Amino acid sequence: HFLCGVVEGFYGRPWVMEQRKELFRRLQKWELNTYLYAPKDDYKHRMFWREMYSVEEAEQLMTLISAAREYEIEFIYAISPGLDITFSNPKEVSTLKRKLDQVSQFGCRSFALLFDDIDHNMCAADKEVFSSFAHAQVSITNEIYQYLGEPETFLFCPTEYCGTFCYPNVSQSPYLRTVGEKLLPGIEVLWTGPKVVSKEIPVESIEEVSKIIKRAPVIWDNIHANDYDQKRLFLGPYKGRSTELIPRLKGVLTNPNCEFEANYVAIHTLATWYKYSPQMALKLALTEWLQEFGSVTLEDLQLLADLFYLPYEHGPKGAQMLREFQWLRANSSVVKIEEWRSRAAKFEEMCGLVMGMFTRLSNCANRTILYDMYSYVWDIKSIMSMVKSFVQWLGCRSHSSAQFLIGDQEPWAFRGGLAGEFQRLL
Amino acid sequence: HFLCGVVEGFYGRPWVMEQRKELFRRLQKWELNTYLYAPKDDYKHRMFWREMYSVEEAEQLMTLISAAREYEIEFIYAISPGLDITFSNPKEVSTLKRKLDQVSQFGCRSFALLFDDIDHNMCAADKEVFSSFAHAQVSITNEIYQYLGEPETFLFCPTEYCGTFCYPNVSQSPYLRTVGEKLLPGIEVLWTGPKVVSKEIPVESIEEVSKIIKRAPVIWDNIHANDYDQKRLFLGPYKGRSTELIPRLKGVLTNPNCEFEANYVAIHTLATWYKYSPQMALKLALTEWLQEFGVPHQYSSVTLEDLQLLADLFYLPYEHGPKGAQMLREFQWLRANSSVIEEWRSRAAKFEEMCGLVMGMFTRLSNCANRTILYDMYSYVWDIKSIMSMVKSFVQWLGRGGLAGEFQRLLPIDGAND
Ligand SMILES: CCNC1=N[C@@H]2[C@@H](O)[C@H](O)[C@@H](CO)O[C@@H]2S1
Ligand SMILES: CCNC1=N[C@@H]2[C@@H](O)[C@H](O)[C@@H](CO)O[C@@H]2S1
Repeated sequence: HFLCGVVEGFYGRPWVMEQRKELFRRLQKWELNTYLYAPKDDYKHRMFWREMYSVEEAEQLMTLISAAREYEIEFIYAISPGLDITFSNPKEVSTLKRKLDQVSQFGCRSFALLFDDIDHNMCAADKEVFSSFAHAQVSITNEIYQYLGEPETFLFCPTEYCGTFCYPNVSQSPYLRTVGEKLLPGIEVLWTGPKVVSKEIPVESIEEVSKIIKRAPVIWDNIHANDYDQKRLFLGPYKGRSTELIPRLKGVLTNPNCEFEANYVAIHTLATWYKYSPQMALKLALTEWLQEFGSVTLEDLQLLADLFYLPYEHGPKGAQMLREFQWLRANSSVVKIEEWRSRAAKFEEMCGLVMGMFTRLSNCANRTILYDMYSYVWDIKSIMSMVKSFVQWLGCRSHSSAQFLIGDQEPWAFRGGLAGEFQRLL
Repeated sequence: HFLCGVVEGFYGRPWVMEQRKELFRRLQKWELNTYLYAPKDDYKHRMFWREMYSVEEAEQLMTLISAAREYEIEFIYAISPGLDITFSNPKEVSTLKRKLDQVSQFGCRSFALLFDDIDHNMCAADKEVFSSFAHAQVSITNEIYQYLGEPETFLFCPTEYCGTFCYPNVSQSPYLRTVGEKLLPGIEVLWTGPKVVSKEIPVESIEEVSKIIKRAPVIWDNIHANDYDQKRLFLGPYKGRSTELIPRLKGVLTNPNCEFEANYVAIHTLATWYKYSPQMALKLALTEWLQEFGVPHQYSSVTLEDLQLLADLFYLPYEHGPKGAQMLREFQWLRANSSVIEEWRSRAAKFEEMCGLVMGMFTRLSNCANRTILYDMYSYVWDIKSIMSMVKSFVQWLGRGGLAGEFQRLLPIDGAND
């Protein structure tokens, strides 16, 4: 079968169990089938990967694995040992089996070893036994694979997991060639595309990588991931991957926004795409999303998705406001002048729709959804309001010489903190 | 007695019940005495203030007020009806009493009516009855006060709640004079200082406002609030308020970061101030904070310097800590003098080793046992780490923000306070 669902694989606060049960429910309702457990900062998954689960942790984990079974969602337990594992020490290897055996006894049948986001060097001891980094990982991955009875689904995440991370390139990487040559045929290989966050995933790039890993890979997709930028959130549709990829791929697991409720559209459009027009998929997702709010209108949600769209694209309504603002600023010296004021008034009315969107979200019944998104919505509301004020100030300069900011300011007029001060020097 | 503690009075996701019980414990350990319940987006507190609590909610609220009693913390229930209340409609007024009675029967003896962050205009119906906005609030506040037997603590928050919000000024505000003249003497008045986020709260400004409201005010302090800017966090010490304020004030309730665990320093130093040097207070607070950054128990870490650095990168609304200002000055100097000789490269190396200390803080925080603490602060720390690593690479080279950011960089006031 083709694996399609969600990987919880992002940095930061992981989802809690009640949220994960809700995700299985949603995956089944939308006819997806797979969940990959890999939250980088759930401490026993990576930083303290050798440590057994406590009695209470084990009870939560089995209750969670049962919910996946109950909802016919395949539960894939990952582990990330690569920060400090000594690959050539056999108790290290046994500690890894012991760890996986424990989760086996919770009911888990599908597993993954992750070697992403780690140094490319080995310790001294390991360099004598293995001839390269690729040798050390597939050695232990094969040994683990077979040790657990050669299971239904086993995933392997390479260190060179996207186009740009391949040295020197994809076709000639001695790491990936070793992976394809020596990783056992029943083990799957994870791939994020040409980039960590791929704008597109062309099929020629998937033929290229497939040839050297001797397998169609499973896509770990970071199109909707937002752990790398506090200010960002991605409510746009799944986009940039042709449906012609489906037969050339072993699966697609989306790594979405850290805020659980913000991923309704991210997962809905992946579902629709698994059976394609991005705009039409978005309309279906936003329409269905609307009534989990009740007040908020569809037009409000259209605007909200367009302000928080995709990593390389704003939505149409967001791009327009930005163009109008750039045109207004550039042409502001003239304050024909009747066109400037006509488009300034229209621009201010669009800012009002961002204000009113925020107001109605703030009154909605689903407080869970509101809390996941509150900071993002207040962020864009307050910047739009200062932008509206700036346009009004530009229009008033034919009858005033006052500075835009007069006098002493509250701290929010100057945005970003110390991080912001560093960025502006770049 | 003089009230000193915390108001949970910020916008966005409010604290949950297990977090608030933990807050009472800390307030008691540090000899503070008061908690004011006022989360702006707890829907039954403001947006849907008329609605009664369900039985599941009533059981959580009753369990929570019991903890406040158990921990000798006075529990003050606030409610914010001012967005859409019709003051002259007695059905509105009965619903307000019916709401407070319900919470009274949960064990609550102290209450507050908040009229902050609302329009200054009234509906047509109410302009018939009341001669001004201030009259309508004082009328219903007085009515609520007496209806519940004139309780020990009752607080009233004006709409003109800070110097700059007073029209035209503090001493001549028609709104505040009606409040001082007509609000019953046993009701307390909330005030945030000259500004919403006051850098200082001078003594003369408290004299000025006290004269016109006829009573010493309770300071609602937003020095550590961080709901107004996604990117900001304030781990610095309580600062800018002389202890000479204490005899002139009815109390001090601090409105701190939304991130529960980030307010150790904010509340620890308020406690220290209540019994003063901001830097000595910070050292005591960070020292004690260090002992809840454990290492997980292993069966098969954060230093004090790490925490000093973290607080100095996320310090106070109007000043960065010393170590952050230092790195920021050095970086500007390196960029400015980059047109180039051994001085440059000598200070560039020292700058990237300071960058290394940011990374090393983040790495050790990541390994700490208290995952609650890490999660509350992760995106702030993730952010500064990855930007410093890009700054470090940029310094070597010489040898984002979303749609909001794109709009921000087009404004001329971008970086204007740098
Ligand atoms: C399958 C490749 N492994 C990867 N580990 C990181 C993830 O944990 C992040 O969530 C993602 C986006 O910020 O960037 C990479 S991708
Ligand atoms: C007692 C004055 N009322 C106020 N309501 C707002 C608070 O809810 C915010 O959290 C604070 C920081 O943004 O600024 C004002 S202060």
